[PDB]
Amino acid sequence: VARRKPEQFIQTGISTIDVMNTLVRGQKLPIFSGSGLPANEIAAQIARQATVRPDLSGEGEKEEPFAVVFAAMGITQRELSYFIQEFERTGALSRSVLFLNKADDPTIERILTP
Amino acid sequence: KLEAILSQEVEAEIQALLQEAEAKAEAVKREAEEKAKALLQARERALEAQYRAALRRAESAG
Repeated sequence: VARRKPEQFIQTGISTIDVMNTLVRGQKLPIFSGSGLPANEIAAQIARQATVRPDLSGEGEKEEPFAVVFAAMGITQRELSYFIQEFERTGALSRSVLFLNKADDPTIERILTP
Repeated sequence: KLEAILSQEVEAEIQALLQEAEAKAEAVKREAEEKAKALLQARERALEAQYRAALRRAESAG
């Protein structure tokens, strides 16, 4: 009863998933991926692309900051380093925190991570 | 005379040709200027991208 309706939106730097289908305020949108396909890359790809644009509504990105809080688990040795690569590329790691429990870090720690 | 007919027949083709060929030498001069123009516009766009990105990188580092 302390929860209100969506009334704002975010922009992930893409076309089809922000024009044709607006990713709104506090939306829970799952991305069903396959197997034999790299989930992980197509993820972080959209990391740097995503910088919000509520410009057109009359609000800044100072009243909508770009904070990436990431919690994976059971990720490969390449992929876990390929993640940090994207971030360290261009400035976006002094406004975000990573957490990512390696596939060689115990199954007990998996759960609490989030 | 038949010959007074014929001289009007060359002077007729040889003006159409030379207007067609100054309507290609105009068209090319336009499309090339608008080309040259757009290839420096695109040059403008690139420079911004590469400077906006760069300043952010060097800020985050510091």
